[PDB]
Amino acid sequence: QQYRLDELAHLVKGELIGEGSLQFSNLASLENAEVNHLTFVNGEKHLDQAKVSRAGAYIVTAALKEHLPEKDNFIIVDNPYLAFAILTHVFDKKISSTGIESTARIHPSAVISETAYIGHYVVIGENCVVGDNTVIQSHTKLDDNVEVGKDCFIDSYVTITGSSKLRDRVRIHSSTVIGGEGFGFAPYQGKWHRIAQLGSVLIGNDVRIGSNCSIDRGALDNTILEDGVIIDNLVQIAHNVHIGSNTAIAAKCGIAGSTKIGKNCILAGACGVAGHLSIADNVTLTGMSMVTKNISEAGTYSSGTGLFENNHWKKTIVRLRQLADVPLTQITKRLDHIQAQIESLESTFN
Amino acid sequence: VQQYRLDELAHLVKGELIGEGSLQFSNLASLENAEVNHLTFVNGEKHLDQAKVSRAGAYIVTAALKEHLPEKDNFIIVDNPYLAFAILTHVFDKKISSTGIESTARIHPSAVISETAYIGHYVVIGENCVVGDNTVIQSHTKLDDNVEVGKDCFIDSYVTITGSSKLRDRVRIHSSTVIGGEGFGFAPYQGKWHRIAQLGSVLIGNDVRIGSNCSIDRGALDNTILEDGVIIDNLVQIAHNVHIGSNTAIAAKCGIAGSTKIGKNCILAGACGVAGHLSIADNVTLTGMSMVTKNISEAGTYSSGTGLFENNHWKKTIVRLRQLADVPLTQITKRLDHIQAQIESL
Amino acid sequence: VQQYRLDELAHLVKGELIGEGSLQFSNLASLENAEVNHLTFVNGEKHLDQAKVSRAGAYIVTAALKEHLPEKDNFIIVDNPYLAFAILTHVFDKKISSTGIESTARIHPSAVISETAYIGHYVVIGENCVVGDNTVIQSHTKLDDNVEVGKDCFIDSYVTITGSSKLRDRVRIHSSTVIGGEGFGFAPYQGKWHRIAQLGSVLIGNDVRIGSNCSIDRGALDNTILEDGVIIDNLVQIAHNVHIGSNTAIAAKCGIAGSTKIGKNCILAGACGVAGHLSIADNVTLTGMSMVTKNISEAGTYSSGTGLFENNHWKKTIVRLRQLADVPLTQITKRLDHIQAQIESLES
Repeated sequence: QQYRLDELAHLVKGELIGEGSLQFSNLASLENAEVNHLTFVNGEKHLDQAKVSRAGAYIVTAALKEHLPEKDNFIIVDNPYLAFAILTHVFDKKISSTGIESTARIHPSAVISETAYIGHYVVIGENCVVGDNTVIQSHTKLDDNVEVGKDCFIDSYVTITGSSKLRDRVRIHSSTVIGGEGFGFAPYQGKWHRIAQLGSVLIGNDVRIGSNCSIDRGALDNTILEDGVIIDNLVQIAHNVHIGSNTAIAAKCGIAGSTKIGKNCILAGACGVAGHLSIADNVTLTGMSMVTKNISEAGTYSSGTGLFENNHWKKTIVRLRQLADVPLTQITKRLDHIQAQIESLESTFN
Repeated sequence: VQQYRLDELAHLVKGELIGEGSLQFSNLASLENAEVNHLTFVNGEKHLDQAKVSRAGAYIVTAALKEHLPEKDNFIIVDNPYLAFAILTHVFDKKISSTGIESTARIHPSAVISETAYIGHYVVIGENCVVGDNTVIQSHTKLDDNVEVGKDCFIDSYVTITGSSKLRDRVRIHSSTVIGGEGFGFAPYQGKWHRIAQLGSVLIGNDVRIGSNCSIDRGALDNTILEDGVIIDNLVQIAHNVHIGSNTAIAAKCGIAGSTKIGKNCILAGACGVAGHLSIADNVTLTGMSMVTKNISEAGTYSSGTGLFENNHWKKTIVRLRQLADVPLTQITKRLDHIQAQIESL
Repeated sequence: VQQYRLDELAHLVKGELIGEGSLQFSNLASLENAEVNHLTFVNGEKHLDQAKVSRAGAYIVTAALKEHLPEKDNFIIVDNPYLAFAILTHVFDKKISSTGIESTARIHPSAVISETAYIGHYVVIGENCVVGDNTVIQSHTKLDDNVEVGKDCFIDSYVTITGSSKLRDRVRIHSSTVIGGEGFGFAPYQGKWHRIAQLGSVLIGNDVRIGSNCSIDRGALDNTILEDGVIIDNLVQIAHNVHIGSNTAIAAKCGIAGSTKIGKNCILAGACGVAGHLSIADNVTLTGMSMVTKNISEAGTYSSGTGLFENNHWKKTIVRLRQLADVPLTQITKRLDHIQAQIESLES
């Protein structure tokens, strides 16, 4: 199946140039796009690859189009990237399948929409709810009192337990565990007394969660992910974590128990955040940041040493292992003082 | 929900009762959300303000902390509120009394399954496997040949236990974990890597917890060993032949490289990385995201990392780090010594 | 149950046999665990204690070490006992004997499965799928539409293969792993994120090993690529459009961000993070927890980290590190120089 240029321009409220009747199989990169492909050009950094590209038509900005005169077909928009983002869904493989496969094992007390798809070997517990147009891909399981709203996607090998409540348009990818028993252990006798985790999880609308994630239920109360939170693969959300709306959590972040992260935060890959902390709205964290105390104000925060060639690096960590011995500041202040008694004596004897 | 008299609850934790012991409670609950029919706890002076504002009917607290709750009537006095609470959470837990073998379970005729075990839908169990008394093996999970699971164990969905792994009693393993999988055994030669097949196993002791999306690899020949009481959080990597001593806790996202020994009662925070062929002594604590590349022979708390900087301050600091190597760092208390010596005479 | 003759075993390792070449063996085992029906080995003198008292029926050894084992009868003599062990592991490695398709599998009729393939219980296989000769697909796994697997592949349980990923030959994918799933594509607009559907796929080359609990995402456009001979340990993130060159090794807990290219024969230690849109040359080694945010264009060895400190010594060092920016460390020797200057230029 194919889509006409003008039909796509319309979807992104973008100005068409050339022939709109042109049909495309797909969107494609500037390098591998044939004439049956639409492509995008995100600022002048892509110009050269664009110029020599064999794509049929080009999503561009007005300024960029002028610099692309050997080409005939365009969609002109303010944000070429966002326009691209919109159009991908046109060409995304959609699931229209409906109903329940007979390999499935659902409790009779469950409410399952007529417009929902329940895949093969799916197991659904007591008083569960699955809303309109939601997909539950094969093998997945919903424990008792798990609710899932409408237009969700739940991929295979997903464990939803601890009575979790999922709102609408929630997308949960494979091998992810939602609302499993969190890491609650009380120290005694040099042994560890397990704590049975008795709260749940509340995931808001428009949340995406990657694969191989663990979003633990609350010890008491709730693990909450507000609306529009996005979470990449291999992330740990510990018990009673609360993530504010529209926050983005990159792959391999870990957030320890009882921790609050504000709205509109951006955490880069492999960040770690200790337990029982508060992180303000509009906080950004670059790669491999470890956070041990509250961040009380908006901004960008970092930790780490960056990359060094091996020899340089070794020289530097020795210099660090020496650093606590070397009185830095004191040395500088003793200089100032020596500078002072020089300054004076040079003018006093003059 | 079923209720309990406050005196029963105090007795179960061997605590002191203050208030009317015939008052019944329906649940535990947080300081924030607790209601008149709930029991809560306060652990440290840091939760006192919250407690003061709490609607909770009764307070698990400490003799000292009780002094600061004048407006509150009902107490259980204990040395450690956390533990007391820990003990009581199981009384209010949704307790799974189910037994039998689901109809969709494929079980080899040589497997021995206790009549008080539960086996979920779509479980697979190989030749010569033992499932012990009161053990729950949830749906879709598989137990390859020669795997053994002791008594009062819990194994969740999408779990793989292969490598003929043996599990003792009260073992708790969470969803989509792989136990006994082939470890990372590869030989370098002339710019190629050559796979070596791994032929040892996994031994898991009594009272071991392992979280979701964990990977506990089998040993190469000898074993990966987790001693009694080890607790492991989500997304942890335990390589081939790693040995972890009793009661050691491993927080989320740690990685232990192959053939590393970890002592008794160690504590590693989240996202630590410990290299291969290392020894770590009993009673070692590692703070979040710490890296270990050498043996640690003495007990204690260790740490790596810069701490957090605001980005712009951070950048200027790494400018300085990159410079550190070129500065004669230790030679300069010596040069200042020399400079002050030639003012001394002047 | 499965047995091999001593002499067959000596042949495989190009070894020389002392004792009876008709004796059969069930397994390889350690000196301490080994029984009469098991073969073991000795590398170096250290382990002759365990060897002497081992119940093993046969001993892969060197000719020098055999002399320190008088009470034993059956040996395979070789140059490197460990290397010989290594070869034989594959012989004793429990391989799926069965062949064909379990009745519980659900397969779209447009799939093409070899008769020598094993398709396990509760496997789901979508449209236009292919499964090559001798390939094992263990129970509970699914191949989504248009996915292909080559010959001699091992594909364990609870694996997702989607984004119509293409797998060449002798590919091993361990349990609970996700191949070709939707990458992390989000366009920022006025605070919110617009999800970007992910339209390309995954190309996995021959002799690739991928561990358990890994995520290798599909391409946004084009393909995420693992070139032939790449090995990846457990719990690793490979983002969209990542391209990993020939025979590169990626240790546990590594994360590689979107559209990064990694050269041939690179080695990455545990818990490395590589940022997006980067190139890393052939022959670059990264030590534990390395932080890459720029292209690495020369082969060599690179690194991040402070070193491990005792906690209190740690606290003292970071306090010092915190004040480092407010310190003209560069001018200190020229300040000491200058200070000693106007000391010398004072006397007259």
